[PDB]
Amino acid sequence: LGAAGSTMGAASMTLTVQARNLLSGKLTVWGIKQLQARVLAVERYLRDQQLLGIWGCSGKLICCTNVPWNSSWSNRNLSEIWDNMTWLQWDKEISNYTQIIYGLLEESQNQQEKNEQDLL
Amino acid sequence: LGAAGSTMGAASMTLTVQARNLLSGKLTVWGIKQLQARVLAVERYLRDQQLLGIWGCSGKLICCTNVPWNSSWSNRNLSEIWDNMTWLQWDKEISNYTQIIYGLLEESQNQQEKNEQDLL
Amino acid sequence: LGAAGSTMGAASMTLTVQARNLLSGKLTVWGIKQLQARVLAVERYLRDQQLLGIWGCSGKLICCTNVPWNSSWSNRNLSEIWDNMTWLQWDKEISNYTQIIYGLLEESQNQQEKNEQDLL
Amino acid sequence: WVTVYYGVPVWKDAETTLFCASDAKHNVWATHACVPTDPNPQEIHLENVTEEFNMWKNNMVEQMHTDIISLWDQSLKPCVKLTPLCVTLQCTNVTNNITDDMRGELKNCSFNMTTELRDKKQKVYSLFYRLDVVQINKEYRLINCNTSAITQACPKVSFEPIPIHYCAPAGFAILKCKDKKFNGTGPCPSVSTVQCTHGIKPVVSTQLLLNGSLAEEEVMIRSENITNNAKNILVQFNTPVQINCTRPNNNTRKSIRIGPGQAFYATGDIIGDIRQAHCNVSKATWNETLGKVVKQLRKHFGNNTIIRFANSSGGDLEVTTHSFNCGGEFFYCNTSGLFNSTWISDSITLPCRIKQIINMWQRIGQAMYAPPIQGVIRCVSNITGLILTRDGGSTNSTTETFRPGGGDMRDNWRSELYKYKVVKIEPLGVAPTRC
Amino acid sequence: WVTVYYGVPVWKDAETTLFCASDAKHNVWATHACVPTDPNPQEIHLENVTEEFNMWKNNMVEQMHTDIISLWDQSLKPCVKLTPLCVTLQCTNVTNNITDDMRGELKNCSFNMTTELRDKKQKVYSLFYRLDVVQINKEYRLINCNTSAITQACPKVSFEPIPIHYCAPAGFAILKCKDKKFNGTGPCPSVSTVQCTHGIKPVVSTQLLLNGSLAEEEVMIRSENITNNAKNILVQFNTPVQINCTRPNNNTRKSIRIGPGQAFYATGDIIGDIRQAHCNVSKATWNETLGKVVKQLRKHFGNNTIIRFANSSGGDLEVTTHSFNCGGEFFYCNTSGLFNSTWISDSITLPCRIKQIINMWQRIGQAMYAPPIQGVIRCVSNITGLILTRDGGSTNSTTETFRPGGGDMRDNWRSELYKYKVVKIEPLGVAPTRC
Amino acid sequence: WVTVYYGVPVWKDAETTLFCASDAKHNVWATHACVPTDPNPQEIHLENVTEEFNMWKNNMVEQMHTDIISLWDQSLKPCVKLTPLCVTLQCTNVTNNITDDMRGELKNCSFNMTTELRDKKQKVYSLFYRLDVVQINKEYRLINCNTSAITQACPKVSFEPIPIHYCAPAGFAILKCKDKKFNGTGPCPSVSTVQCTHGIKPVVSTQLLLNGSLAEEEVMIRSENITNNAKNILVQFNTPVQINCTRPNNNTRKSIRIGPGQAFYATGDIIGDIRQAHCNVSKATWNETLGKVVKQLRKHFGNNTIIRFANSSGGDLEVTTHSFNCGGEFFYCNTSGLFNSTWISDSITLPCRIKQIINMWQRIGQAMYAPPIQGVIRCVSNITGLILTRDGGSTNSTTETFRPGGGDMRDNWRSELYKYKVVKIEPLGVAPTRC
Ligand SMILES: *[C@@H]1O[C@H](CO)[C@@H](O[C@@H]2O[C@H](CO)[C@@H](O[C@@H]3O[C@H](CO[C@H]4O[C@H](CO)[C@@H](O)[C@H](O)[C@@H]4O)[C@@H](O)[C@H](O[C@H]4O[C@H](CO)[C@@H](O)[C@H](O)[C@@H]4O[C@H]4O[C@H](CO)[C@@H](O)[C@H](O)[C@@H]4O[C@H]4O[C@H](CO)[C@@H](O)[C@H](O)[C@@H]4O)[C@@H]3O)[C@H](O)[C@H]2NC(C)=O)[C@H](O)[C@H]1NC(C)=O
Ligand SMILES: *[C@@H]1O[C@H](CO)[C@@H](O[C@@H]2O[C@H](CO)[C@@H](O[C@@H]3O[C@H](CO[C@H]4O[C@H](CO)[C@@H](O)[C@H](O)[C@@H]4O)[C@@H](O)[C@H](O[C@H]4O[C@H](CO)[C@@H](O)[C@H](O)[C@@H]4O[C@H]4O[C@H](CO)[C@@H](O)[C@H](O)[C@@H]4O)[C@@H]3O)[C@H](O)[C@H]2NC(C)=O)[C@H](O)[C@H]1NC(C)=O
Ligand SMILES: *[C@@H]1O[C@H](CO)[C@@H](O[C@@H]2O[C@H](CO)[C@@H](O[C@@H]3O[C@H](CO[C@H]4O[C@H](CO)[C@@H](O)[C@H](O)[C@@H]4O)[C@@H](O)[C@H](O[C@H]4O[C@H](CO)[C@@H](O)[C@H](O)[C@@H]4O[C@H]4O[C@H](CO)[C@@H](O)[C@H](O)[C@@H]4O)[C@@H]3O)[C@H](O)[C@H]2NC(C)=O)[C@H](O)[C@H]1NC(C)=O
Ligand SMILES: *[C@@H]1O[C@H](CO)[C@@H](O[C@@H]2O[C@H](CO)[C@@H](O[C@@H]3O[C@H](CO[C@H]4O[C@H](CO)[C@@H](O)[C@H](O)[C@@H]4O)[C@@H](O)[C@H](O[C@H]4O[C@H](CO)[C@@H](O)[C@H](O)[C@@H]4O[C@H]4O[C@H](CO)[C@@H](O)[C@H](O)[C@@H]4O)[C@@H]3O)[C@H](O)[C@H]2NC(C)=O)[C@H](O)[C@H]1NC(C)=O
Ligand SMILES: *[C@@H]1O[C@H](CO)[C@@H](O)[C@H](O)[C@H]1NC(C)=O
Ligand SMILES: *[C@@H]1O[C@H](CO)[C@@H](O)[C@H](O)[C@H]1NC(C)=O
Ligand SMILES: *[C@@H]1O[C@H](CO)[C@@H](O)[C@H](O)[C@H]1NC(C)=O
Ligand SMILES: *[C@@H]1O[C@H](CO)[C@@H](O)[C@H](O)[C@H]1NC(C)=O
Ligand SMILES: *[C@@H]1O[C@H](CO)[C@@H](O)[C@H](O)[C@H]1NC(C)=O
Ligand SMILES: *[C@@H]1O[C@H](CO)[C@@H](O)[C@H](O)[C@H]1NC(C)=O
Repeated sequence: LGAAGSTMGAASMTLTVQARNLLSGKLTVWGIKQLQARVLAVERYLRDQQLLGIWGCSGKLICCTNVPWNSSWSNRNLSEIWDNMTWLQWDKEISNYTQIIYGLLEESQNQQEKNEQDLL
Repeated sequence: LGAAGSTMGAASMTLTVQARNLLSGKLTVWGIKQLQARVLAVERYLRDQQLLGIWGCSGKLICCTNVPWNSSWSNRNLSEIWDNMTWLQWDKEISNYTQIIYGLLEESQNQQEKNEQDLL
Repeated sequence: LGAAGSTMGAASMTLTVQARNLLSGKLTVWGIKQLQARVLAVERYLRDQQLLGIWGCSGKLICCTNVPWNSSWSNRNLSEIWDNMTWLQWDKEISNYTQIIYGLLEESQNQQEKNEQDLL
Repeated sequence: WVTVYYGVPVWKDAETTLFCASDAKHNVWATHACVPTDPNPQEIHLENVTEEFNMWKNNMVEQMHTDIISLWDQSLKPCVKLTPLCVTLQCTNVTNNITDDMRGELKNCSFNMTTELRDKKQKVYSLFYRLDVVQINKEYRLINCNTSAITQACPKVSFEPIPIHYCAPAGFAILKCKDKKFNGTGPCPSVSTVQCTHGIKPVVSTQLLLNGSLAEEEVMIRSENITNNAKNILVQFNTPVQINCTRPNNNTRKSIRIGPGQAFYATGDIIGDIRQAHCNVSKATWNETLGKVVKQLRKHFGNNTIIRFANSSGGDLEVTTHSFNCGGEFFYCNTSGLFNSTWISDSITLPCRIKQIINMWQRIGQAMYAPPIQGVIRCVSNITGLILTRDGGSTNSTTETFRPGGGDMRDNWRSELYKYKVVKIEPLGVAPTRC
Repeated sequence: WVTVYYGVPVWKDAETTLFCASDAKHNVWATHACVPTDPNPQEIHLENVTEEFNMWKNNMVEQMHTDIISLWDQSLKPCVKLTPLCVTLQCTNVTNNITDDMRGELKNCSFNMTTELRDKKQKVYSLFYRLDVVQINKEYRLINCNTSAITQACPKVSFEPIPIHYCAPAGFAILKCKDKKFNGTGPCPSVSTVQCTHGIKPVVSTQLLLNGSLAEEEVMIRSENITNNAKNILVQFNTPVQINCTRPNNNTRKSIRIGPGQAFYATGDIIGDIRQAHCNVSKATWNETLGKVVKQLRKHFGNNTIIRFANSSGGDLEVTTHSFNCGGEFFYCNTSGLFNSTWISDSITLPCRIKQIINMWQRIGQAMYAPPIQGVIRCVSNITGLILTRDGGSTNSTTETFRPGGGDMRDNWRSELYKYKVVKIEPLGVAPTRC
Repeated sequence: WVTVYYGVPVWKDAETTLFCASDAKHNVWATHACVPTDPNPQEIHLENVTEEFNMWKNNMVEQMHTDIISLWDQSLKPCVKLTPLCVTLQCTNVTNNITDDMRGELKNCSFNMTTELRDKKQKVYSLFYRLDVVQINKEYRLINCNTSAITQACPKVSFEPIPIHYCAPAGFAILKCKDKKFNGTGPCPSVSTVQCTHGIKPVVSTQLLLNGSLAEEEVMIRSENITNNAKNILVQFNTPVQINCTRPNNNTRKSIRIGPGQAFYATGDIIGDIRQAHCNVSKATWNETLGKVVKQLRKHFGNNTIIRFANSSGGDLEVTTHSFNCGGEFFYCNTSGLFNSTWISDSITLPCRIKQIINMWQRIGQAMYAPPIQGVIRCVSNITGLILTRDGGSTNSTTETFRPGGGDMRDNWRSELYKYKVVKIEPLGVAPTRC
């Protein structure tokens, strides 16, 4: 985490670095913890990879979908949002729509890209 | 599992939902089970993801390859197979060719897409 | 491992076979080992999959990037290197540049493919 | 041409490890360690889907049994050993106020016990139930002393059954049979998918099934083979029968230090007078219910048959009596007052015995000592079913007799898990197309 | 339009399992099992980032406590039981060369002990400290014999604290507060990210905090609620105070076989004369330091107040004395010589007691017996802080009195972990754009 | 340009955890827990591949040793303790029918043993072998009673070696050396890859290696340093030698209850007469085989040398005798009848001793008591190799003497695992191209 307090725009050209350490890769006291620590890192990693799989990106870090931005979703200028404020600040307001956005990210893209390219 | 007894054709526009819950994401009685339960879910998930990796799809749910359909593989009309019968029913007959089909899915695509695009 | 002592050129048309068995997929003596054996296979598998994710390939086995080959990196003819010598032999000399190459594989591709396609 | 699909609804019979979930104190089933349940465990009905079940080949039963026994032993492990009680005992009868039947049932007995300082003994006494001692030729020894170590259950651990839900790991699912006449085997059209079963309380009993689920409409008769006298018949009622059990003696307990932080809970003196610790079964409800059981049994034997009931013919207390547990106390009630009469075409009281040294799960080794409870015990349970066996002999004419057989706790589980099977999901398959 | 980004610097408060790391013999904290530390644990300063901390709600403390107690019990598990020592003891005074104060402190005491062949006893004797025995009406028993089993620590296991680093699992991180005046709670502008904390030695003590970290500039006063007399005040010094402790008696030990590979280490005869086993605190440094403590306490009470010190008012030795451990020996020192005088506007010596039967972590059950050490013990420690409590009563005018209270080892941890919090990284989020 | 390939055949020396596999009762090696083996464990020959091996630095040996010792202790954990047998014993000689040599070998001995009721003792007797008792000044104690607790092996657990296969976790592989003259170290051109080793029976012995694999063509001589007298020389035969061992005494056993489910198996009376329990080695085969061993030893010393054999010079029974196990019985045979004569240019019988209290793995603590076997024991084994040491002194001229040294079970493993090494696969690499 080096992007820190830089703005979301600025914070984009460093996603690689943070991504790199997300996975990293008897019994008795400590041995138990080390085992579950390894299991947890794996479970969390995959928990998110499948989501980018479903929100058809896969070749991640940065990707775009076919969902329009809603005006209720903190409709503020791009000149502020993707230039003069940080992720953390953004997450604090946008997170209210997390499930809504995620449902749209999954289905709007899969309903229109899949099926259509199977016909074609 | 909501596609249930719908036909394979119908069952296509819901693959997202089933896929979503495939991964989901001390010691003593129960604690042991919970640990292996988590390990197993991960192992099964990856066991299949690598296969779609090899049968060059990755950006899964639905994908196509360069393998022709064999006439021995339940050659029945598409108007029945992908319209008026269920997966379960299909699996009961097509599964006899599982290894044959899988070997073809891996190599016919990798032999012709890879190498050819390395030359190009 | 069947490519064995075949040359790197020859060893290419078999990457599928080796890749297939990389993942494969109480307590007391033996039970402990079996559990960590499963955990380890998973951790190693993912440890590498994320790297091919970052070195934007994903649809792996064979892929190309936008990094030029350096003359310090065993500059020997392709007619030897990718025709008349084995991986093992190659790794013994090229490995001296592992971190250098890897850093370039990650960033040269992500800096130029991402951002550029976000503008476009 | 050949195309592949991933999230396809295809499953196969499978066996995996299922885990506990609970609604989230410190009882014997440690159901704190189970992780809280799903507030919205919505089933997915599978439209136009058939399925096949067999309760008599269902491995979910084996896991429930395995988990309970293992858990039982775990919970009793870090507790006081009673090895020092295996000494010659000097016993007499408790005769202060015998209420006729409890004549030889309670014994007043003394012994030389180990103290904190292992060079001096103390003379102590406690009360024992007749079933817990053996006379050695008025000298006695504890029953099972010659067979196994006796361990005192930790006094703070509750034995009240708490519903346990079994849940599948991701990639697996549990299918639930919704055919409300399902006899335990064969096809069950109309099935739903759940990630977790409903909660099942780990209630243990013999002869009469307590606090279980009820049949939806009719009393159900289920057996692996109804004509095989070696198999049990499980009967699931479609209505509860109330049973009220008590142990009226007002008890006291003594704490006797044996060693350095090691103490035994002795049954102390009894306050007031003595009672049989009987159970009440509503009379009309019980026999009316049996009339329903008979109506259904006839379907497999003939509508002109005679159904007779009789009591258990013999064997260990766990198979001759109604074994159950209330508050941690162990009861063995006489059910000969229930399994009687014949069908051709007010309150029942059951005397009971109390026993403190219990060999659970019908094992030879390992005995548990139930510490005394001082408060007067009262418990009300729902009889939800029966374990019956068909008798043998010539089984001639049209007359058959059923008895309250029992033993093997796996059947009690089986009676709740019969609606479920474990399957694995194989989210990958191919089909022909033109693309 | 809606686009998604992965490696975004977003984190939330979180609780996970942290694990041990060490710099990589066989001490009580088994820090061989911890995996070697990172030779280059470079922190990442987070530019333009604020954060909020609360040392009094920090779950890292609970894990450190849990791990230490569990680990302690693990290490002492495979050791010799001293149950056979709970016998009547015949004790007299050690009077060969009493140096005035050690008058009734050492007792010479004999007993009939179990031998390898369990049909013959041996007559043996050993020395005991007064605090380890109870007179029973000159017959004695070991203290806590009537309460718990006593286990001898394995003689080869070191009790020297080794720094332990806590590390986060991937997907998690630990944030470090760099505001060098942070009072333990609220916002801490200027935070850095680490995967691991610095090493913290698991030093256990009461009243005086030893061998911890120092405050960067000023003496820091920290409390959950400084006006709540039920809460402790932790004081972190910005300079060490030297404390020198000794146990001058030249000891010997005897090995008494009790059984088949089971042996007890008895305090043997003392060579030479007897001493109080006192501790020296540099006089000027100590009281100068208190002057600094007072200057800072005044900020919360008024600059016209009177700060007075007094000793602990009463309770168990762990809360009335300076409990600490040197070389495996357990000291209980009298700190009334330190907590004295009043602020308005050479060497101190503390007598101490030695005790071998220790109930650690203030539990009722489980006692550990510290085997004797023959070499003369000397240890030098850094006093790095205090545990103080504000007294009660009418607390009138401008005068307040503080005492060296203590107990509950979680506060010692808390004093080192206050700069850290655990967060989880959620590397996924969306933002608007036009693409 | 720079391109990357994944499934590349590149591996490095590596150390990981290997796991058990078996062909899938309840023996001491719990090989039910191992998961069934691969019906078709096809090796992959690596064409044009060289590799380097070192059997004397092979960590597979350390895991096999670690697993066996841990497993041994696990299997013997839940068993009857014999602590109560450490009492004064009153022993005499068994003189009913001594067959000359077995003069002082069997003792008839009585003692006062604990009973189910711990207030009364029983007078019992049993037979002991001379090697299991110590005379205390005809009073005796059990050997090792003064050193360690003695535990009775559970009577139902088999000690018959079952082949164990070691398997690599995915991402790892085991390479097998196919050079059929490999001397244990250095390059081994011609290597194949397997996921699992062949099965190795965990046979334990000293001096003579039993039931192992055979050399493909020649007798092989292997050592870390053949000129270092501190190192052992392992000899692998290219042909088996038959050895037939017996324990002819027809035994009985008594079961003596000690406590509440705790019982000891005592050697009971012997039916018929007494025998030495000797072993037969085919005479010609044995010495012919040594002639082959000599022919090969000469290659390292000179073709004009003298090779002499002598017996073990001294030490514990495990290094002076042929230690082995048949049916759970422990034999110590005298091999001085084998290691004899000199090479310049019918049946052998070995007397043996029987011992019941065994300290396995040459540890000081923990003794196991082998319960008696009633049936007459007969076993036939394959001698497959030798453990030899080169003697010292001036080692002058051309004459050298070898002795049947031994101890340290790791060498027996090493003798089977020498053909294998563990490597890790690193399926990722780059190479130049133009694309
Ligand atoms: C195991 O232990 C458990 C725990 O104790 C046992 O369960 C208990 O069983 C009891 C008996 O069945 C039961 O008691 C009944 O509760 C009913 C519920 O009433 C509730 O509402 C009223 C409203 O004010 C409250 O006051 C009351 O507290 C409750 O909240 C009552 O309605 C029942 O009363 C009837 O029976 C009693 C018996 O003595 C009569 O005295 C009473 O008058 C009622 O009977 C009249 O009505 C019936 C209706 O058909 C007529 O048939 C009957 O002849 C009576 O009618 C005549 O008389 C009345 C009055 O003179 C007159 O007006 C009318 O015109 C007629 O002349 C009764 O109180 C407990 O609640 C129950 N406890 C629990 C927790 O469930 C269990 O059974 C035990 N099991 C076994 C095997 O023993
Ligand atoms: C079939 O299903 C039924 C219905 O669920 C089930 O009946 C229930 O059985 C349990 C276990 O026997 C009963 O629980 C006990 O009830 C008594 C009665 O308390 C009443 O009054 C209090 C007043 O506040 C109410 O809160 C309560 O709801 C009742 O109205 C309690 O006293 C028991 O608690 C004590 O014992 C526990 C045992 O582990 C302790 O954990 C607990 O802390 C209490 O112990 C303390 O007090 C003791 C008094 O002597 C003392 O000795 C201890 O040392 C300690 O101080 C307990 O709650 C429950 O009430 C029954 N339900 C009903 C409706 O009656 C059947 O058992 C079940 N059948 C089968 C076969 O499983
Ligand atoms: C706050 O921080 C300080 C500074 O770190 C810390 O002080 C240190 O405490 C430890 C533990 O008490 C001290 O360690 C002991 O030191 C003695 C003295 O040895 C000196 O001379 C040798 C000569 O080569 C030097 O190497 C050494 O550095 C010293 O100069 C040692 O003798 C102790 O070792 C024995 O006891 C250990 C206990 O487990 C054994 O493991 C070890 O093998 C040794 O035992 C052997 O000898 C014994 C002699 O009688 C014998 O009885 C045993 O059976 C066995 O044979 C040990 O190293 C350390 O020196 C202190 N540091 C300083 C600078 O003095 C404070 O304790 C800490 N405060 C708190 C409260 O934690
Ligand atoms: C090198 O490799 C060789 C070859 O594999 C190996 O030899 C074998 O050693 C084992 C172990 O000593 C031998 O196994 C025993 O054989 C006896 C003889 O039984 C014969 O007759 C029966 C009749 O049906 C045949 O089935 C059988 O194959 C033989 O022909 C058996 O009696 C033994 O079984 C008893 O002891 C077991 C010990 O755990 C029990 O588990 C088992 O249940 C049996 O016990 C019961 O009977 C006992 C009789 O007194 C009674 O006391 C018990 O309480 C219980 O009731 C066992 O099978 C095997 O036969 C040998 N193989 C050959 C070809 O002879 C070498 O040992 C090996 N060398 C080394 C050093 O490892
Ligand atoms: C962007 O800034 C302009 C400046 O006047 C303002 O009018 C407009 O509404 C802003 N857009 C949003 C979404 O805030
Ligand atoms: C499809 O249906 C037509 C109808 O006549 C039939 O002739 C044809 O063979 C069918 N194809 C297959 C593959 O069954
Ligand atoms: C390739 O071979 C030619 C042959 O003369 C040589 O001149 C050239 O330098 C070689 N290239 C490399 C990179 O070795
Ligand atoms: C206690 O021991 C004495 C010893 O003589 C015996 O007389 C007495 O009966 C014993 N007491 C009991 C209750 O067994
Ligand atoms: C040992 O036992 C004897 C038995 O009479 C007793 O007199 C003696 O005092 C005991 N010794 C000790 C030290 O307790
Ligand atoms: C048993 O104890 C009595 C007590 O006097 C002793 O005489 C006898 O010899 C003991 N028996 C044995 C076999 O040790």
